[PDB]
Amino acid sequence: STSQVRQNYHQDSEAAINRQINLELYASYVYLSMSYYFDRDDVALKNFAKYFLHQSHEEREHAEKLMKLQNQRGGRIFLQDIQKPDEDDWESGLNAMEAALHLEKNVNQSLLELHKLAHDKNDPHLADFIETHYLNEQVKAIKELGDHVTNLRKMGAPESGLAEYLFDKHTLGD
Amino acid sequence: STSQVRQNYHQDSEAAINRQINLELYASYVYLSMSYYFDRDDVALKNFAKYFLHQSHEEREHAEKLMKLQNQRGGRIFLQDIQKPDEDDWESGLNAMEAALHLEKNVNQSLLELHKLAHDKNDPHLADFIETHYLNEQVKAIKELGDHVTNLRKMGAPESGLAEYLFDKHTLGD
Amino acid sequence: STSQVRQNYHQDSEAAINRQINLELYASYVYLSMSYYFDRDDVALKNFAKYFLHQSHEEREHAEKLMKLQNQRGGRIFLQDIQKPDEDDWESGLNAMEAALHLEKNVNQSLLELHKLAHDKNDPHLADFIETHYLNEQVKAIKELGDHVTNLRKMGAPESGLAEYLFDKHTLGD
Amino acid sequence: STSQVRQNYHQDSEAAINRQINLELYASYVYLSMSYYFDRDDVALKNFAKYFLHQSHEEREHAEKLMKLQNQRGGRIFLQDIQKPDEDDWESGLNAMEAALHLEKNVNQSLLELHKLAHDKNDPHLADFIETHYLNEQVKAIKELGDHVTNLRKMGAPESGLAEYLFDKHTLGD
Amino acid sequence: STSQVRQNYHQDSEAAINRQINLELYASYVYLSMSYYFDRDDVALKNFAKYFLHQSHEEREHAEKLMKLQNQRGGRIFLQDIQKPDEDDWESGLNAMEAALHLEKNVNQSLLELHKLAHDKNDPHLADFIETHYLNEQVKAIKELGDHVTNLRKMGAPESGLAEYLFDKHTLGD
Amino acid sequence: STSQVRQNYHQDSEAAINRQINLELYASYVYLSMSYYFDRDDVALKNFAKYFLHQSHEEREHAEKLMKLQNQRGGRIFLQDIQKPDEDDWESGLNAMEAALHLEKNVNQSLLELHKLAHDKNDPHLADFIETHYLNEQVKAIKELGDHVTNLRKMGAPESGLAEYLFDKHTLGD
Ligand SMILES: O=C(NO)c1cccc(C(=O)NO)c1
Ligand code: NA
Ligand code: NI
Ligand code: NI
Ligand code: NI
Ligand code: NI
Ligand code: NI
Ligand code: NI
Ligand code: NI
Ligand code: NI
Ligand code: NI
Ligand code: NI
Ligand code: NI
Repeated sequence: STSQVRQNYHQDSEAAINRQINLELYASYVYLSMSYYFDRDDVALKNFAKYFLHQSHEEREHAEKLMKLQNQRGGRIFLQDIQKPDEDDWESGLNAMEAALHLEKNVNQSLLELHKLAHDKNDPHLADFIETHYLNEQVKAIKELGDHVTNLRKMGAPESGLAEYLFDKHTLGD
Repeated sequence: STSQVRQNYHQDSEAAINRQINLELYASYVYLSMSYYFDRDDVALKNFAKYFLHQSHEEREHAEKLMKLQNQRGGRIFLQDIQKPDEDDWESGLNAMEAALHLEKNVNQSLLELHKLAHDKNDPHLADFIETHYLNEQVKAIKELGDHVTNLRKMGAPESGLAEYLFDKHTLGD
Repeated sequence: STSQVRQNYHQDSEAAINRQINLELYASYVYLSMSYYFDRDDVALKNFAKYFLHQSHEEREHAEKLMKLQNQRGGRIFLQDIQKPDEDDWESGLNAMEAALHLEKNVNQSLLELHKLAHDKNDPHLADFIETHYLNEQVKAIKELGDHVTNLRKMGAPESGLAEYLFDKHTLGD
Repeated sequence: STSQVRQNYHQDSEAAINRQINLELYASYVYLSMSYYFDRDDVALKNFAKYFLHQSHEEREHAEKLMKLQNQRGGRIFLQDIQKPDEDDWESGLNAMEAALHLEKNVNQSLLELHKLAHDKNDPHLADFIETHYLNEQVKAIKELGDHVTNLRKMGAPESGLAEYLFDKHTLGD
Repeated sequence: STSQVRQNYHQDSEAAINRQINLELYASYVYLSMSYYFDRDDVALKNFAKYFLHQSHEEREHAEKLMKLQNQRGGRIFLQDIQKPDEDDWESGLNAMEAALHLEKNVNQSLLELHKLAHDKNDPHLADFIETHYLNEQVKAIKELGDHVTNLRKMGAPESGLAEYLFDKHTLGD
Repeated sequence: STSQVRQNYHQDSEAAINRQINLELYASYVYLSMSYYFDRDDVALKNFAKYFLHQSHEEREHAEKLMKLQNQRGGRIFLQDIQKPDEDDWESGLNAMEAALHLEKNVNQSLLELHKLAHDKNDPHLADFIETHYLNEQVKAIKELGDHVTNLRKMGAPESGLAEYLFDKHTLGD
């Protein structure tokens, strides 16, 4: 039955929100995984570790914000298993940043579709929500991961252990 | 003829804005009536009274900024009578909360139609204005009014005079 | 059913307070209309606009204190339509000052009749309420508007656009 | 191979830790779900929502500290799917508290087994890690949940909606 | 080649940002020119000069944020000559204000066309970027220049040198 | 005809100043281009980017000071097109530094000629202006650009991607 607050909220929108929530939780799990990889005693890049833990916590916020949205519009929250990440070993700082970059473009793609749907269903409140809270966040995150990938490459990563050490100190360590 | 500032601002949009101003002033008036209803010596719920007086002054502000937008775009303000509310006696705390929820959804619907007009006339400025200053304010009012209605019901209102009293104290009073 | 608080409160008085409520709300509306007339890109006198918006919120307070009075004596508030103002275009700073003067003398005339009624019904609390919160406010307001009208006339308004500009800057702007 | 730091760390412990990590993430997920149940417009108990959201974030911390422990001892983290919680709809404040109480005792169960493993493998660093950061935390949580359940039942929950409202305000609302 | 960050960014959009970049710099150049026209000893209106120098620096910021956008989305900046302004002598305060109004309406028109392109290529990030940072800024700037034009005209500009002097003091000089 | 302030100010000097204004605007433009080159996701050297953006805003100040000197002496400002820079793509940190040095030596050459023109025309006011505000600024910039080029070379640039990264961090990052 229909929530007392529901208005102009398409059940397709509601289902897409539930999928986005699962995708943000998944992204935060991937970042959690990347963070404790660089915490390993045989990798030991503390700033990669805390860079990725920070992203892990932001993705958890992203998801909670979609959960609040769902309830605000009178949709109903249906959670699904959070799939484990594709890797347990992320190989290098470089490779981790690249996998993060790919992850973010896939999150961005699902959000752009969410936005298209909201536009298509004449749900301007939801479109504006995706614009305000998610779209520029992806663009900034993707632009930053590219910069990082670019620098690690020009420095000689992953072959230069020096390059990853120094990028950990001078870029990811403030 | 036309204002020196007018640009990409359709006369249909100008008319809808004059319509929305009136509806916002109307909403203010309803909330004013509600507020002083709970100020009656035979109703005597100060925090209900305070809550709707606050929404009354908010709606007045909603109206004033639509008047500002009107002049900004070079449209022209035509005011209309402000219609008296549907009731002089709002019956109870629960009933007033329910009428308020109904009122906001009707205002929300008016705003969503205004937004699709702005997008049909390819007026991205007007569309963003509505997104930015109205759409999420309506979603929040509607979700809050929903929450209040739910709690007042679960508590035993409107039959239970104890329920409305305790809601007035513990939810609407800080 | 007579209110448990009602005492020495005549229904003529009760009815006349409801009329005065409506009249203050009307005065508020007129002032609102004048304010955004001067916000127009082709009128553009910011301190005229500010001045009348201030008067508008004052009149709203005037109306709210009368609704409070009604409930304090155990009368019952009945709201009526709020008529739109007489003009959509107010022509000039001078002309709006003069309509304000005339509006304020009309509200004063109604308040003097309200007070006459309270005294004829031996209602000294009501007469003192009107004396304390309304009569000198009107006299001050009428005196200020006449001062403003007088200076605008001597400066050459409304034919001198220079005059209305300089008045807006030096008298209505701090 | 074998990590340069590994010392007295049995592969059964390492694998028991990996399973605990998953169980803490699971517990986090359950609490997240409970939290936004109470945020629904038709449930609308915001301090229940606040309380479970805070437990959710605490369990994510339990999980991260185990991931740290694993790396400290030279184990290797292997994450698994995080299973979706057993309900989408938690029925009431009282039922949520009872479910949470059941969840915490099960987590307590797995930790005391984790701990008896550590004593048996003569891993005293691991046993005190469990003693110090988990065992008393679980006892406090189980006791607090017991107290809440006890109080909700005496107040008349889950049938008395008044009871859950007042418990939300006077216990969970600080 | 395609940038590693590019996603949902159409080459027409990329091309149109490059044009908008050039147009803002052009606008900044026009304002620079207007500003030092009022610095001339035979014009000598220092608040006119400060007013246009300020808009000049704002327009340069408009251009720089567009260059930032281009790189954020993976586009490539291509700069073009900056055309000199249409006049070397701007004639009067009023005439400069009117040229500024027409300039800002042209930049607005190009910005609306940029936004419609973003909408048509389903590029919600770019459209939101234009909504957020440019469209209301244009509307405010157009509205203000219109106000200034109106006040200069009512005061007797540009024949009244007294008028432009008094307007420079009381409106543009804080 | 002649400005009422003009004195000992040769028409050739007035024209040379108009030329120098353009060249300063040109220098500004080159540095702006360089700046956002290093802001590209595939270049990604923020301190290079910030460094040239700073020089860009300084050149703009250099230009405006000359526009002010022009009016101070009763000459008349004539703006010309600002020519786009010679490159859209500046290749590397070392190459941009070398271009910048070349640009500055060319600007210095223009200024030294402007100075000798001033001394040939017996304009001690113009000659001291160039001395006081440009000549040593040019020498300091040329010396500093020289120092940067030397270090990037000794470090292994532009081959070494590590070189430019470490320089960006330790020299241009304070
Ligand atoms: O310490 C123990 N319980 O407290 C314990 C448990 C299992 C085995 C052994 C053992 O091998 N003793 O020799 C000891
Ligand atoms: Na928007
Ligand atoms: Ni995200
Ligand atoms: Ni409203
Ligand atoms: Ni209480
Ligand atoms: Ni009044
Ligand atoms: Ni008498
Ligand atoms: Ni735990
Ligand atoms: Ni033992
Ligand atoms: Ni601009
Ligand atoms: Ni569309
Ligand atoms: Ni220079
Ligand atoms: Ni270093």
